[PDB]
Amino acid sequence: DRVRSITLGNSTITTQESANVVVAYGRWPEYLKDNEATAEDQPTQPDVATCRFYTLESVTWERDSPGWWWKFPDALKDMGLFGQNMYYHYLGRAGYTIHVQCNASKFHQGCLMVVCVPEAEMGCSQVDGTVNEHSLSEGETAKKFASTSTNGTNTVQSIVTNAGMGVGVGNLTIFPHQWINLRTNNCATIVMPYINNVPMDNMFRHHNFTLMIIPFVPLDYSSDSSTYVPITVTVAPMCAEYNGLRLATSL
Amino acid sequence: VVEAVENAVARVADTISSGPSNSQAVPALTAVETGHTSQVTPSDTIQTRHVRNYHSRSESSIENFLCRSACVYMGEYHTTNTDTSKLFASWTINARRMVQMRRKLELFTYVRFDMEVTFVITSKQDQGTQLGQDMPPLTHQIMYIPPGGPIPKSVTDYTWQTSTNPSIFWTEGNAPPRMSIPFISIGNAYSNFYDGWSHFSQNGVYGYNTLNHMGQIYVRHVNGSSPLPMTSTVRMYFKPKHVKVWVPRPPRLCQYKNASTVNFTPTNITEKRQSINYIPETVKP
Amino acid sequence: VVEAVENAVARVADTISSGPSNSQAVPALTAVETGHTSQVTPSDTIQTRHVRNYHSRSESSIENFLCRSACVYMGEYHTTNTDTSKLFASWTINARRMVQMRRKLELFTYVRFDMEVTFVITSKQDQGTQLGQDMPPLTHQIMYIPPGGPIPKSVTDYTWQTSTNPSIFWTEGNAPPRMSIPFISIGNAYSNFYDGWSHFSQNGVYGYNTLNHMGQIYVRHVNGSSPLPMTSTVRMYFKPKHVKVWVPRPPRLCQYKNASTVNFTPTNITEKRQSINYIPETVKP
Amino acid sequence: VVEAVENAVARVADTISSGPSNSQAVPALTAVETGHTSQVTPSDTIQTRHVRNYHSRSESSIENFLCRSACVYMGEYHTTNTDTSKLFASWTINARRMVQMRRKLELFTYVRFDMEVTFVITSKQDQGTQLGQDMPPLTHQIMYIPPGGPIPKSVTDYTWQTSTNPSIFWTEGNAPPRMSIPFISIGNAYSNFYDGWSHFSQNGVYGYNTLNHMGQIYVRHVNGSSPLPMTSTVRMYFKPKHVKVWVPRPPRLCQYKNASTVNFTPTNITEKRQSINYIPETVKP
Amino acid sequence: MGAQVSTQKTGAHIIHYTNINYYKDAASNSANRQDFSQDPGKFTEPVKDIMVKSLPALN
Amino acid sequence: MGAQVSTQKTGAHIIHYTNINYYKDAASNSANRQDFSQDPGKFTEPVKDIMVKSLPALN
Amino acid sequence: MGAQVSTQKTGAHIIHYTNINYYKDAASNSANRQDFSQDPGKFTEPVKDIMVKSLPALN
Amino acid sequence: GLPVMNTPGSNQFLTSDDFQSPSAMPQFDVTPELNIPGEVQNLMEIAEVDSVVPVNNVEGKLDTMEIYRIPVQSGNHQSSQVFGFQVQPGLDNVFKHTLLGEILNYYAHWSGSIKLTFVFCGSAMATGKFLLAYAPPGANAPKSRKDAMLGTHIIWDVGLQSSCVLCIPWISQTHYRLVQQDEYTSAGNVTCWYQTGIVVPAGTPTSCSIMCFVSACNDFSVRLLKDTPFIEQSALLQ
Amino acid sequence: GLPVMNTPGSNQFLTSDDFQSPSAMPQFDVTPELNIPGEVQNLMEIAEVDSVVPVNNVEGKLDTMEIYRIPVQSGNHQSSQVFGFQVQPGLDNVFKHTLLGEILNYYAHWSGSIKLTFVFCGSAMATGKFLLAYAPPGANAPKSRKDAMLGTHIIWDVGLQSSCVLCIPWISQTHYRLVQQDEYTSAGNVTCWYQTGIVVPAGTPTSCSIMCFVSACNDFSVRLLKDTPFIEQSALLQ
Amino acid sequence: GLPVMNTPGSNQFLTSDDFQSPSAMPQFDVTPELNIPGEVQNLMEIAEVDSVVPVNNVEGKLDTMEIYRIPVQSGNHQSSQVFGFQVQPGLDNVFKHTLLGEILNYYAHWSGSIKLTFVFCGSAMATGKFLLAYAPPGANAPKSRKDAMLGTHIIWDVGLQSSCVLCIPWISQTHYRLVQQDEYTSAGNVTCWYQTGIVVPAGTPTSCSIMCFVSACNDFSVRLLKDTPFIEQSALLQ
Repeated sequence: DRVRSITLGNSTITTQESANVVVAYGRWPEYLKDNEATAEDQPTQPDVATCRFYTLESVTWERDSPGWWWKFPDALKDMGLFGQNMYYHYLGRAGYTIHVQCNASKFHQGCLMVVCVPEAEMGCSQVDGTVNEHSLSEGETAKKFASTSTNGTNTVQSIVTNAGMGVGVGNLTIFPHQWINLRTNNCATIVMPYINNVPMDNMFRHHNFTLMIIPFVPLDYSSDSSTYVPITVTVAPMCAEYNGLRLATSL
Repeated sequence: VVEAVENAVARVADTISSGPSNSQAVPALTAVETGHTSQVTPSDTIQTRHVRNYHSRSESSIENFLCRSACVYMGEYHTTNTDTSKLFASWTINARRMVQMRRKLELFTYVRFDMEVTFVITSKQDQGTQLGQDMPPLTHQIMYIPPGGPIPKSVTDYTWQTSTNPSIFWTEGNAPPRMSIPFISIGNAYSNFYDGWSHFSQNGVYGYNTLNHMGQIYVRHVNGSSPLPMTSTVRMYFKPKHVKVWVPRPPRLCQYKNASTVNFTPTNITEKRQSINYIPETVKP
Repeated sequence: VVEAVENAVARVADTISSGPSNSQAVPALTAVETGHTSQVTPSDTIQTRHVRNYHSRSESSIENFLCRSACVYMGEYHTTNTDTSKLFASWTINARRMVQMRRKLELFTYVRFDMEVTFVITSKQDQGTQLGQDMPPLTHQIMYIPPGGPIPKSVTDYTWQTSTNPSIFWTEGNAPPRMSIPFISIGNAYSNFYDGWSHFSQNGVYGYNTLNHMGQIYVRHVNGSSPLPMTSTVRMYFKPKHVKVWVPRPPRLCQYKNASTVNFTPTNITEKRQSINYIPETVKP
Repeated sequence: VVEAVENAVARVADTISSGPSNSQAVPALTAVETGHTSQVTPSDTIQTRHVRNYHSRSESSIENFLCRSACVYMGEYHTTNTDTSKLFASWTINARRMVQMRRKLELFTYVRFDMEVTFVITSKQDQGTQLGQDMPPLTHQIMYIPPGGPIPKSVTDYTWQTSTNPSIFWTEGNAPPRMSIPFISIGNAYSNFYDGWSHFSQNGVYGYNTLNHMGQIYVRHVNGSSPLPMTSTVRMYFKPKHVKVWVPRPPRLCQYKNASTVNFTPTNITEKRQSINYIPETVKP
Repeated sequence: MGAQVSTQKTGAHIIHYTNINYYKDAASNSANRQDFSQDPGKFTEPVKDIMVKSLPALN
Repeated sequence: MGAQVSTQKTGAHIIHYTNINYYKDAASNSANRQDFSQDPGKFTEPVKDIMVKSLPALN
Repeated sequence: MGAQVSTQKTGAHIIHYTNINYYKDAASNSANRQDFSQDPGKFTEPVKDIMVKSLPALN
Repeated sequence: GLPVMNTPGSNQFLTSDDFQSPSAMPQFDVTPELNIPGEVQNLMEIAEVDSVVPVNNVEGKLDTMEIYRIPVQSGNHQSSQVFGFQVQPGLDNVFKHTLLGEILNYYAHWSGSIKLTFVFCGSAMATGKFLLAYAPPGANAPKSRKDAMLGTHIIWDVGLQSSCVLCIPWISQTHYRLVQQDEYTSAGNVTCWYQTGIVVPAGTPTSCSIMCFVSACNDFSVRLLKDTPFIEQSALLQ
Repeated sequence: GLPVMNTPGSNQFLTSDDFQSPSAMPQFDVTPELNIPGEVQNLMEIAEVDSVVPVNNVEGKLDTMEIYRIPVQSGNHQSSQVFGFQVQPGLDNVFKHTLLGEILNYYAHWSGSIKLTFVFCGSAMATGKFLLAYAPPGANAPKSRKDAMLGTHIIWDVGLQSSCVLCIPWISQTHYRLVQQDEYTSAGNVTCWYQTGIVVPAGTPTSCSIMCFVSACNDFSVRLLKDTPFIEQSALLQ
Repeated sequence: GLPVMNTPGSNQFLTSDDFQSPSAMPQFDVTPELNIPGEVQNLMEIAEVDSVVPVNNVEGKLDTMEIYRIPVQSGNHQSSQVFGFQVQPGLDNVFKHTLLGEILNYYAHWSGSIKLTFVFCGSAMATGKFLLAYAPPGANAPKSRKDAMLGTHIIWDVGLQSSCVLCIPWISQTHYRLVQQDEYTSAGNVTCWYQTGIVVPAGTPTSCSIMCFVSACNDFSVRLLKDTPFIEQSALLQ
């Protein structure tokens, strides 16, 4: 009951200590139907060159770590043919499978929350100011939450308790989420469908959802146990569609 | 007796599942020269999953779009003055002086509906050096005069007998007055635009004022009192219902100039940006 | 003809009777790591009697929760001044300036509905040394201008012709004006949060102001009068109906700062107490 | 489609005809010690005629008893001052400050319903030596803030963006604003009385304020104007609907003291008369 | 079109009306003024053993 | 008594209401908010010969 | 005449009303206050494999 | 015309009325409805979702994650109480800003049962058992495990399943309680004690923490809508 | 008479109410209805009609027809990008004054798919192929054809049929987006590149232009009515 | 659009109207309904419950329990009257603050029969018989037992059953009487006299007391709602 296998394209993930799988709102990803479309040209569907697991770079979970976030898309814009299909079209559409891995021994302890937040609009550390995109995202590198109130210009207000959105961090369980409790499991898996108020959208302009990893119980260990404990993310697009082919944009 | 009436809910189309293709069907190739708009969906150009869509187009129907109250006129009148024409308010009926409702109505060429009319009346004291008096509640009269009826000359004119004209009497501190009006036009539908003249020699009056002719409104104080002067303001609100509209038009781009014409000052198509390729970067550390 | 429409009442679940147990079923042992919330009732952990529950969840449905009127804007305008821009009021339409309705709406990501709009207008006299005059009832005009229409420059501008814009005319002392608006958005549902930009280079304008674009409101006095100056205040009230909402969110904890952004000052999670065991004693002689 | 809905009329009982009697049945002898109230009618003690009674208990049902609007709050706010906290009004939501509605609600222990909310806003001129100016219509904003949201510090604070809070914008001279609210409580029914504490050590806060926690209301002028100062007053009206109540209580005898407690001053049971036999004589020539 | 027709409140010794619901939430509907049920025995006769009213209360 | 009963606007994933008409003129009735028909082909496809959308537009 | 008759909100332990629509647009109708559906499993049980609640969650 | 007579209530603006009104945009054609995931039909669907409770709300910790952790450790600490708080789901500082609390503060009356889930977040080699107890109103809060064992309680054994649920059942003399709870509608208290203690082998951290989640059962309901006291402004444009 | 009790909301004026009211003209006989062509029943019927997009909105061209033309030419220009813009159908200057944009600015929420049609208006002897690409939010906009080819795209071949449709499908985490789009509800970008280049014979003009039309699909819808910010006045009689 | 005409009553706020209104919280999910004991459906259910009448409301006793007791004793006291009062269930000081009186003061019109129950609270060895009489309006109140015996009366014998019911039947020329009773809608009077006297053995207290309860019958009803004159304030926050 704890072993699982997931195959997509030419990639496969195995796990021996999984809890279950979260399907965001009971809805699996699927293609756009004819009585819900507005764009008229025939779309392209690569179907194995884009729908496969891509791995980002890892972060180091330390004894005093506030947490991390990524923005999707724009974290996969340099990933193979998914990124190339993003650069040549005006409209795109895709669901995702997210898989977070972190293993440790039976003498370690700690607890992480893994949550996906749709339309996570963030605020600036200067209240009479506006944010820029570098402070929101660094591609495949993670942004870091902070330990206290932040200051200075152009940075995002990132104290963990408010999640940078002006809410209580303990209520983020309203979104699709799982937990990694080091004594129970070593991986989390979330299946996210396409969620928007329009049927397709431009993938450079709009961040569809933010992935947050926040430790509630810090990492602890004793005399000569291993000190280096990394966390790794792996994401696979599903039912990917593109419309509006023209010359390649340049950021 | 009870009668059950059924209401059909209307939702948008579902998207169907679609797979790879290699054939001679070219749904994405068209020709706009025909005047035809392409009926292509995402499932004709990409691979899609099946989605059951439950969204409804209920708030974009014409009735829900137009059935709200909007201000169309505001006016002032006194209880005591030295002009005797500022003791009552009067105006000709139309919907062309407040730009919001009138731009909303001008999305169509012809319209037909009944109306619900509401009035909001407020009073205030005129700035004098000596204040202090108790005044009884004020009463106001509103009279509608269809074209051809006699016109009041003062606030004591015999014409406020209102024997055949419909009037409203109201006193302050109560709910706002309200009444409904049917579709009153000598034509089969109202006309928002008229590209014609009034005289057969192709001159005279041009445009909208040729066709409306729907009477006037007069408002006065009934007390005839107040050694210390007061001032009232009346506001009128329209709300159309049981609507039908024909021949849609492009929305007004330029700002309005007056209530009679469609006159305008040339305006741009939009505001500018840096270059035809400019992109705002928002993913930065 | 009469049509009978049936209404299904929806009550909460009854609790069933339960007795002692000694087995391998462990309803109280779970694992929150899965993202699943336990569906256990009191009858799984203690001994219970049978109760027939008649309570209904009728006042917590979305429609009954959101279908009330709330103030969204207040503004002032004069009959006489030396500025000519203070003779009329104007503003851009949204629901972000009054914190109660806007916090209530932001419990969800997307919303779709029709609207009922009401206006409450009041007038008053400006403080002058010499008072005393009788003023006739005041009339007010409200005009809605959709994006692209011409903008008034004064209170005598031609644009108050309101040929195609919808307007309301109203006079003080009557019921407040009211009208209904359908669901007007170029998207399939309204958006309360937008984590994106306006320019394809990921810069420009961030967040909510990119997507709303729903026009403006202009309000003036119609009388054009009053040697002694007066001042009016207008208040606008929204009421949504025929509602649908998607993707719930955690409620706003920090206080709002401005109408454009989600900017905030860091706030605590709650207030303190003495210690993790502190109990207030209330049974004392 | 039409659906016929049937309404059962409910009238009081008829009195039946009765004649002389001599038996062992003793309907008039009872015992109040049991806690039981006697179900005897006139036909059990005297001789009666047959009467067909058509009276109905329709106006004493709970819904018709409670479904009327009552004032629950009144407050003031200025357009210009030297305090910057008197430029807007704010208060915590409850129904405990006006004694009529609150005594009516306290006939029961628990209540559950939806609400209809109405606002009545009026303005006036502040007493100055020099009067005389024309002011444009005033606009007002009402914002509801649920617990945890950011709090405005001034009338120009960013928090009036009202991105997620619901707000109402209104202008004077229109109908009063109105909106409906569903049943919003973390419990299964509202609680009018709470004989308990907030801290587990039986101390802290006692009584009603432990359980309500339903947010705040903020109101301001939108114009940001008026070199001559004005003053507005806002009044709020509640109307419950779709009601259910439980556990009736004896009506309040003593006068209320404050909005937090049930504190009282000892009062008499009634007023006096001359003696236990006193009769007023009314048949005199 | 989802219309309800029901009888009006009259006297004793043409009489029905029509309603349409306009909004998506039931908290927007008007009040339920025409439901008249009663159950007084809950407060006036809350005893375990039944009392006949022609018989003595005790003995 | 001439009562109309029809369904209310709800969501998806007791619900009807009653109306009576009080006045002699139909201009006094409330708005018709529950009629949802469409005919877009009048504006988007106003051509004499039918166009299949999988076939070329010309030739 | 297109009248809808439906039941009123009452208690538990003559009761219907009539509605007529007066306007041509459905956005003019009154709110839908009498629709009470629920689907909580969308937020509380969004898992791929079913969990019985008398069985252990794991193993 | 037809003779009529106006009744009281004419020309008033009640903010919770339900009438028809004319449309300002006749025959407007709305955008078709799309089937977006995650549609909400009742506010009680949100209150049935677990959210984390800030049990450790003492001075110096109101803005750190330490506000969410309950501390436990190994050794002889049986005489020490683990935690305790009152049952006031919309009034107490412990419950007022959670999902359930935030929903209740829009209402005046509530009723139903309440679920508390506890999760142990120590090492895989630590063992222990705890006693979780709920006492009804009428007495002071218990001062020892012997007093607390007399009310409604459960004994939690830490093992492969990490979570244990304490269900607080609706025991009240009235059908509804006030959200603004007073002494008349009090609901009781909850306390935790060591049933045996925590035992660990060598090479493991001694201190551990527990977390607590709150949610509502399927017999829960609220009524009497009101405005919330958590949001406020001092002027427009906020 | 009958006993009654007034509730909150009495004697208020709500501008979106729906009630009955007495007629000021009893038994008035209206003009018969005529069957005029072109009746509109929903505002979504207007938004499904194509309208021309002003893609070239740069300084000096805001009041000329040049604002509608996209320039292309022959020769080696593969490294140059043709055009690019954000997907903000009611916010961006590129889309806000079109038919679809004008309808959306009366509403707060939108949802559905969007159609963009491109027409080549060169000589009959010119040949070429283009790549039209849409990228979802999450990254910066592509800077080369290799990056753009990784998203949703189509390759347009110029021939006897003059028009090609790029359909932007609804890919979003929420059911609706805001008309006033922020960073949370962003939707992505569109870009165009030379797939091969333009080839012409002698005797033909070298430069050509492309035009772009926008419209909505059959799954599109809007909600939450509001006033538009495009029209305004400073006094009555305007 | 559709032609319409506004009638009188437009834009007014009537505090007893019944309209529809838009929701400020679309699709809010309410807490489920719980089955709490003791649900009330009509105010007449409360008025059918007995409550104690303060018959002895004379100077010096308005704040003691002595206000509820009617005194009786042994010996020759036949010429003395026991008690007497008018039948004004919402007006007289004797009835105005009881349950029935408190409910009636919210209304203007009442109709129906009224039950008075009398309980003897002496020793088990005391015996006696009383005459309870109701006289209709039209004459002055009786001054002796011979006059009182001519109206509607009952003879109460004290024994193992402790309680006797005098039922006042509805005898009126109009269908309803005013709650604020005047001379036109008067209802009569009630008086009590010794039929034989009280007899006790040695060793028993001589003085005894009687108590009186009031309630409404099953043909009772009220109408014409109004505000009550028993509650008042001089400023807000009370």
